Parts: sequence; structure tokens; C-alpha cells
Amino acid sequence: ARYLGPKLKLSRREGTDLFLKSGVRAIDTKCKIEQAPGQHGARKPRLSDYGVQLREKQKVRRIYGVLERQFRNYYKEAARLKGNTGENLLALLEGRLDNVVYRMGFGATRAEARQLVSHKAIMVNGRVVNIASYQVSPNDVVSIREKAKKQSRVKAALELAEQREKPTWLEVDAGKMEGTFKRKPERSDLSADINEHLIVELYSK
Amino acid sequence: KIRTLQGRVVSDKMEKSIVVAIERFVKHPIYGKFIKRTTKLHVHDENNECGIGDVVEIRECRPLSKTKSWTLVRVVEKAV
Amino acid sequence: ATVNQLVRKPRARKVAKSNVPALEACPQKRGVCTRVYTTTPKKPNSALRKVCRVRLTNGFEVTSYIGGEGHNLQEHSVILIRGGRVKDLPGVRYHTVRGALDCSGVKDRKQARSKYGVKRPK
Amino acid sequence: ELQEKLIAVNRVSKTVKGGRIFSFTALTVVGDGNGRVGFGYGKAREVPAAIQKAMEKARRNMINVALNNGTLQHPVKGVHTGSRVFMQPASEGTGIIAGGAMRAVLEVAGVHNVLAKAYGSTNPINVVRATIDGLENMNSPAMVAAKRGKSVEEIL
Amino acid sequence: MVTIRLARHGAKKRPFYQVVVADSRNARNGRFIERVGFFNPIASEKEEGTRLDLDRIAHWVGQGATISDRVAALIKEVNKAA
Amino acid sequence: SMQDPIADMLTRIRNGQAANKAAVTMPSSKLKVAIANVLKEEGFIEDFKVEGDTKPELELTLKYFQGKAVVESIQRVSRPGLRIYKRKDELPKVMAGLGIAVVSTSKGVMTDRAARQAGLGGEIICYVA
RNA sequence: UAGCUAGUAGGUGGGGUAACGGCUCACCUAGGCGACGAUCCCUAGCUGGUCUGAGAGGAUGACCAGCCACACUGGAACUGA
RNA sequence: CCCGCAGAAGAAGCACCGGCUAACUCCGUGCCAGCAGCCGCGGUAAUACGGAGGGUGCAAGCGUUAAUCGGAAUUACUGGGCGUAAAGCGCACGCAGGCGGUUUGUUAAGUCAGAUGUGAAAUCCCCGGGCUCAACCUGGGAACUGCAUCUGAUACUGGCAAG
Ligand SMILES: [Mg+2]
Ligand SMILES: [Mg+2]
Ligand SMILES: [Mg+2]
Ligand SMILES: [Mg+2]
Ligand SMILES: [Mg+2]
Ligand SMILES: [Mg+2]
Ligand SMILES: [Mg+2]
Ligand SMILES: [Mg+2]
Ligand SMILES: [Mg+2]
Ligand SMILES: [Mg+2]
Ligand SMILES: [Mg+2]
Ligand SMILES: [Mg+2]
Ligand SMILES: [Mg+2]
Ligand SMILES: [Mg+2]
Ligand SMILES: [Mg+2]
Ligand SMILES: [Mg+2]
Ligand SMILES: [Mg+2]
Ligand SMILES: [Mg+2]
Ligand SMILES: [Mg+2]
Ligand SMILES: [Mg+2]
Ligand SMILES: [Mg+2]
Ligand SMILES: [Mg+2]
Ligand SMILES: [Mg+2]
Ligand SMILES: [Mg+2]
Ligand SMILES: [Mg+2]
Ligand SMILES: [Mg+2]
Ligand SMILES: [Mg+2]
Ligand SMILES: [Mg+2]
Ligand SMILES: [Mg+2]
Ligand SMILES: [Mg+2]
Ligand SMILES: [Mg+2]
Ligand SMILES: [Mg+2]
Repeated sequence: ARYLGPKLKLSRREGTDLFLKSGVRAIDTKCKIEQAPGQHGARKPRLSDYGVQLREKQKVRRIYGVLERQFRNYYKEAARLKGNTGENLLALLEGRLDNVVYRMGFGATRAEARQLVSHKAIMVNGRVVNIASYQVSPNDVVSIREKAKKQSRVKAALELAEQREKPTWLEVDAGKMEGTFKRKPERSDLSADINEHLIVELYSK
Repeated sequence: KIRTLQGRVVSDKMEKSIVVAIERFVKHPIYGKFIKRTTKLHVHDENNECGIGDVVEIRECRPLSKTKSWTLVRVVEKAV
Repeated sequence: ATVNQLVRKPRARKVAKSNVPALEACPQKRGVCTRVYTTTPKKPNSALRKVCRVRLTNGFEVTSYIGGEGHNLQEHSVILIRGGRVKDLPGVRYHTVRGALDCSGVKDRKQARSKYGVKRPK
Repeated sequence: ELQEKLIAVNRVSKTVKGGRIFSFTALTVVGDGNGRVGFGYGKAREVPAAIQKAMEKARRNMINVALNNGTLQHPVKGVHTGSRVFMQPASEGTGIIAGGAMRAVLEVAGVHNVLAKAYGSTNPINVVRATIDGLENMNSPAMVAAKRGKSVEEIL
Repeated sequence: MVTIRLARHGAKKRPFYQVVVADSRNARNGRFIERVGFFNPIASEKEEGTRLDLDRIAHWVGQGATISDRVAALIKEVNKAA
Repeated sequence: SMQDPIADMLTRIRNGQAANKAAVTMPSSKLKVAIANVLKEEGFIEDFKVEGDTKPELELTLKYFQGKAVVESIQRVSRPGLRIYKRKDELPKVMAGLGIAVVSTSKGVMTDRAARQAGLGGEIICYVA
């Protein structure tokens, strides 16, 4: 139910940095980020329309760590919801609890955040939530519980997050180790490299 | 006001009884054309008042025979 | 075409026959090998293709391909047949299932094992 | 700003005393994203040359299209010999729901929200020709007002 | 005769009873004349959980409808709460 | 036999526009006159003129704007072989509301928009674009 | 599969049913159904729904709920609201 | 459901990589062995067979088979056609049937409008609520395009009467 393989392998295949490493060390130093994985990496075949759409979808899925059935469900939900479908999909993905934890900074990677969430380190509105796919809502406080409050990983992660670019849609208290999910982000608020439109076309073939 | 149907008398041979076509001008389910559909009814008529070709108004009633559950109420356009 | 014509005589749906009628809308069916032989392919191919004429549980006498390299089949050998034609044996509409009742899994296969009934090697 | 994209590249042959002579044909389509779209069909012995010829042709002989807010003006049909095409305006956010060639032509033209289908033949060149014809013919409400001798407000 | 009784609905271990008027012969979840309320025994706090249309119940009783013991209890609870 | 006079009239209009004819003449009828009147009101033709007593002739004066025909398309819808009637919620919008649809209602022959405003359906005679 | 039907179609009168009724019986009349498909043959429980489809349709009727029929096969009644 | 204990500990496979269709190399065989949904591949340099390495796609599942709708405007009511691609009876007459120039009156059958009754609950959809989330359960709506009756309108079509 989770991808347990090499992460820079995934990043190399996509082309971009998927943030599968903490970002202490540069990805160029950890791998040949430019060259694609495998014997035939040093080759860029001309990509079909289907291929480009698939690659974009794969990129997004890898970024968040969602397998296909769940991703498809997300897309359907987005389509059902009013407004722009790609935008809705992005919002839902962002809404995921592991993602919010990562954004707040209670984990260097989403993999780390997911681990914490699974292992019951994270309380949503003072109630231990265990599901990584848990949709966080606006005005939801999300906090590290004290047993995980002593974790050196958590404090290190916070430091790394401080280095990273802070999200506008959250407000996080580093000493309290609690963050309030004020609102679901807008498309202008999320990253521009993601071409949600390709994904919409692919799941609307 | 009572429920009643009009129709042309298709036959009047069986005694005290007439057969009354009740053509309805329905629309076709699929093609949308309007088709003339027909409804034969055995109607009871006492006194054998009705002729063939006669327009006749009928109402529904308790069954009077195997096939006969309608009675006539008034004849109209009873020309020959 | 004329609306009147359609009303008179409506449009007939094109009743498509099945191409695997011995299955009788079953996903597989059991049968007994009446006869096991090799046959020549069609004009763009040369081979000796392994095939068995099989009497099915429901009466039908069909012909069935035997895929994979080598097989432990002979007369009176109970097998499961599945849908699929050999495009190049004329009139063969069914495959044997490798890895079923009397049919053995293919020997020494490491790929497509699920398709050839071979258990995972250590 | 003159967005262009090649729909289909196809190899065609001629026969001569010697043997066969192959050559390539490229169907391209350019457009400014504000209404103007034009297709071009180039032929050359090699693909890049063919594409260049096609591009030049497309860049010239463009045609203006009445677009209403990045969408069609009304549902329009279009034919070109085998290719009969249907295309319908759709709500903002629908995206281009359109075949191959059709999708390309619409996108370069600048329609952002359409529902299309290609009936009949789906031969790229003919289908593109059909779509361009349909788009061209499609009139706007200002046009209808002008024709009928009314205000646009009387027609709506 | 006509009776007013609970019909079990919901999921396993999470019952939700629909209060229905029905001919006693009919099966528990089967044919019923009128649905006159609901009752949710696992309903949490800050949730209604019970709702009986009392006027309809009164009307049916007047007509001569018997009442299940549980439904009677529910009616009593509603009256006290209100 | 002549089996559809309205259709004939529509065809005449179409052919006149195709052939750049200034006017088109045909045997007059009350329904035809009503349709023509609707057309004039909406501005798809310049004028109509009924002339004669025993067997009167309708003469429509067709309309051109930039060398080309104003009535781009004009199709019969209801026809003797297949009558079409619509309810107020089902009334069609021709060319997404730019063209008009001539509808015969209980309150006389009117365009689709007018009929919708009134709140009644009827026999859909033709679309005009 | 083009003709089918003699309680067959209708009437009068008795009987019968909780009830109308050829439900049944006696007589009288000679009708009745059928190309808008009678009769005959093959297949099938029906519906809310389900799947699919832009829709119109197409396919389908497990589960859940409404109706129907059956209870080894073929008949029959008794008791009883 | 909660608390505690120990220790990464007990927990990843299946299909595919010639085009359609995301993913390529080497070796083995040599029209054989075999593959295949279609088109096709293999006759001694096989990205198509078989193994390996590498990769792609799904993932506690993954393939294959069967079955239905879709694509299929390939039964075309919406929405096709018939000179030569399949398709105009060899030609006529004519009953049933389908269609009917033009005016007025009348009727109100088709048609249209409004109301009333019904269209079980579940289901579908919308806004909520409850299971840590989801599935699932659930409150209220919307919908159920239908059918029936009554009251109207009378342009068109039908009936009737005169032209
Ligand atoms: Mg799962
Ligand atoms: Mg056949
Ligand atoms: Mg060959
Ligand atoms: Mg009697
Ligand atoms: Mg008596
Ligand atoms: Mg049966
Ligand atoms: Mg049955
Ligand atoms: Mg369709
Ligand atoms: Mg069963
Ligand atoms: Mg029984
Ligand atoms: Mg029994
Ligand atoms: Mg038994
Ligand atoms: Mg018995
Ligand atoms: Mg008793
Ligand atoms: Mg008794
Ligand atoms: Mg590829
Ligand atoms: Mg293979
Ligand atoms: Mg060799
Ligand atoms: Mg080799
Ligand atoms: Mg291959
Ligand atoms: Mg291989
Ligand atoms: Mg179809
Ligand atoms: Mg055709
Ligand atoms: Mg021919
Ligand atoms: Mg001839
Ligand atoms: Mg007339
Ligand atoms: Mg007539
Ligand atoms: Mg009426
Ligand atoms: Mg319901
Ligand atoms: Mg909730
Ligand atoms: Mg009239
Ligand atoms: Mg009249």
C-alpha cells in the first residue's frame, strides 16, 4: 500500500525534485538528477501525448505518496465537487493529513510525516488521528503529542521546515508544536510546476 | 360529471350488446409519430337502441358478462 | 428509414454470435482429451503446433491449443479449457490452461509464470 | 502569439521505373489564441523540410473566428468531404473535450471550453478542414444583430 | 392489527431504528403503512438521535393502533425531554 | 401532390436567398401570412405583400446585408409525416438563441422567445438562423 | 405460425358465490376474437431498481424492498376470519 | 477503545517493455522451439520466442478467461444510407394504410396551460450529521421525465357543416 523503493530513483525518472529527501544535502550530490534511472537513462525519447500526461500524473502521485486507486478516487471526488477539477484535486491532496503535517514541519519528508501519523504522534483537535488520508478541515488544530514531543526527529524536522518556504494556509507554533489549518490552499497558492490539466485529461480520456 | 368514453359502434348483432371501437390518437414511444390506436369494447345496451356506425357514449360498470363491463349512457350522431 | 416504415417494421439489433460457444458463457470448462496431435500453421508461419481435440463436460467436441514448451498430455487426460484462438490454426478457438488438473505447469519458466501455471522459484 | 503544433506526419509513396519514391507530408496548425487559426499541409522528401513548408503555409491563409469568452458562440456542425464534425460550447472549466486533430485545431485557435465529436471519417486533414470551416462560419451576436437590423439587446 | 414498532436499519453493531406504522403480520423490515419517526441508540451527544412525529402517532393510536413497548418508552422519553 | 405548403414556402425562401432573387412569390394562405409576419418582425425578410382576391399571391421581399443572404438556414421541423409539439420547458433555442423558432401556440403564431415569455408551447413549425 | 372458438359470444330464467360474472345449468339468438397479429411455437417470474451511456437508448432483474407463483409428481377438498 | 512491554523486529508480489501502449539491452535458439487482443514476429547479428540485467504499470493484490454497455453515427427517434462501394420491386393498376390545396363557422379528439391526486421505502443526486478517515450508516431536500381527473386556450392537426 506504500512505495518502499528508491526515492531518488523516482525523482530521476520524473525529472524534478520530489522532495523525497530531507533537503540537507543537495539532490545533485545525492544522484545524477538529470539522467533518468537505469541502463538507458542517457536517452530522452520523444514523448507521446499520453506519455506526457502519464508522467505528470506519476509526478504528482509520487510527490504525495498516493497509490492509484486512492488517487483515482480523489480525482472522482474532485470532479464531483463544484469548480475546477484539477484545482479541486490539488486541494484534496494538500488537505491530506500527512501532507499538512509535512507542511507544518513535523517531519523532514512526507514519508517521515506519514510514519509519525501512523505511529500515533499527531492529534487533530486534541484527538489522536491515525489515518494519513484523513482530510484536515479549515480551522483545525494539529499538534504533536508529548511522547512524540521529545523526539529529536521532530525538532530536526522543525529546523529544516524553518529553512523551507513557509505555507500561507497554515499557522504553526514551533514551541507548542501545534499548527492551525486555517484554509484549504488556492491554486495560485500551490506550486506552478504542477500541470493539473494533464491529469484531468488523462482521467477523462 | 361521470367518467365516460365515446366511440363508433363496430357491431350490434349480439342481443342487448354492441361492440364499440374507441380509437385514441396516441404518439409513438420512439419515433414520435402519432398513431391511431383502437380499443374494442363489448358494451351493454338494453332495448337494442344502437345501430351500426353509430357514435355512442359509454361508462364503466360492474361486469355484466364474461366480456361485457361497459354500459351505454347516450347515443349521438345516430344517422344512417 | 421513413418514420412510417420504422413504425411498421422497427430496426433490428445486430445479434452478434459468440466466438467461443463451447464455453457457453462459462469462463472455463473441463474436458477429456480425445486426441493429442500437432498441426501446421497458416501461410505466413511454419511450426508444429500442439493441439488436442477435447470432449467437454457439456457434450461439445472442440479443438484446444496447448501453449508453452512441452506438455505431459495424452489421451484420457482431464484438462481445463479457456477462451482464445490461435489465429494461425484454422478453427482452433480455445486454449488449454497450463497449471490446471491433468495439465502440468511449464518446466523451468521464470517469466509469465502466472500465465503458465509455474510456481515461484526460490 | 502564434502557437503552432503538428497534427500528423504521414509517409506517401510514388512509383517510378526504378522503384518507389517516398516522401513525407506534414499537417500543421497555427493560431494566435485570440480567434485566428490556420492549417497548412506541406510535402517534402524529408520530415523537417515538410514541417517547415507546412508551417509557412499555415502561417499564411489564417482565418478569424468569433469567440465568446474563450468558448464557442453557438453549437456548430461542419463538414468536409468525409469528415462531419460537431462542436458545442461548454461551461468554464470543462476543458477541450475533443479528438486528436480537433483538439489541436481548437487549442491553437484559442477555445478553452468545448465539447466536440468527429463523426464520419476521422482522416486528420479532412477533419481539420471541417473544424476550421465550422469555426469560420460560426457568427456572433453582433453579427446577427447587424444582419437582422436590430440591436444586440433585442436579440440577446 | 396495525402497530407502531421499530424497524432495524444501519450497520452491524450500529443499529438505527426507523419508527414505522405497519400491519403486525408483515416482517420487521418489510411492508409498512407509514414511517413516523426514527431512533438512534448509539447517537452521541450534540446529536438528536430520537425523533417521533407525535401527532401522526396520536392519529394512528386513535385509529386503533397498538404500540411496541420500546416505542412507548421512546414516546415517554420525548415527552419528558420536551 | 403538394403536401406541405409551409415547407414549400420555406424552400422557396431558401432557394431565393441562394439564387439572389429579390422577391419570392407563392400562393397565399393565412398560416403562411402569419409565418411571414413573424419573419418580418424578427427581421429575416424585408417585407411581405398579399395581392389578389380570388386566388391571392403572397410576395415576400427577401433581405441581403453584405451581398449574402440574411436567412442563413431555414428548416421545417413539424411536418405532415411527423408532427412536433413541445411544452414551454421543452421549447428549442435555435443557434443558441441567435436564430428564432416559429411556434404555433394557442395565442397565434409566434417566435419561441415570445411563446416562452407567454408561457405556452405548441407546434414547432420551423427553425430559422 | 392466418385463420381460431360450441360454454364458444350475447340474452332470458333457475342454481351457485362473501361478492359481480357462462361461475354453472336449461332454452333462445348466431354470435365472438383476428393483419392495431387472433391461434400456434419458442423463451421468461414482474417491478422499484442495477450496470453502461452526454443523452436517447442498450443490457439486466444476484443482494435489499413491493407483487406473484410453487412446496417430491398429479388431483381433491376439509377445518378456518 | 485506552495504557504498558520489547525490538526493524513478523509482513511484496503480479503483469508488461515492436506499434496501438508507459517501459531496451545482452545472451541462447535459427520459419525450429515458441509468441499473439489486432497488425504481426522467429529461416544464424530477434528491443516481438526463452533466460538474464535494466525499466514501466498496478500493488495485497496482479494477470488471464467469460459476460454486458461504451467507443459503434456499425439498425442511424436523437443520428446513416441506395448511379458506380451492400441497397430502387422489370413495369403498372389498386384495397387496407400513410399524407392532404384554399375560406368561414363549429367542436375540442391530438396539442398547449393551470390545479388536484398519485408516482411505496430503499436506491441516484444536493446540503448536513455519526463511526479516528474512508467504505458504511444516517437527517432533510431534490428527483421519480409517468399516469389519472377537473378547469381553461383554439394557432396548428383531426372531426362536422357550408363554400
Ligand atoms: Mg487497498
Ligand atoms: Mg447470426
Ligand atoms: Mg512467419
Ligand atoms: Mg344468472
Ligand atoms: Mg339468481
Ligand atoms: Mg423458467
Ligand atoms: Mg419463474
Ligand atoms: Mg452514444
Ligand atoms: Mg437466488
Ligand atoms: Mg397458492
Ligand atoms: Mg403445498
Ligand atoms: Mg427435492
Ligand atoms: Mg398435491
Ligand atoms: Mg381461525
Ligand atoms: Mg369453512
Ligand atoms: Mg512507447
Ligand atoms: Mg509475452
Ligand atoms: Mg547462434
Ligand atoms: Mg542473438
Ligand atoms: Mg511484442
Ligand atoms: Mg522477450
Ligand atoms: Mg449505437
Ligand atoms: Mg453508411
Ligand atoms: Mg451495386
Ligand atoms: Mg427502375
Ligand atoms: Mg389542410
Ligand atoms: Mg384522412
Ligand atoms: Mg383536449
Ligand atoms: Mg422513492
Ligand atoms: Mg463526517
Ligand atoms: Mg380547429
Ligand atoms: Mg379545422
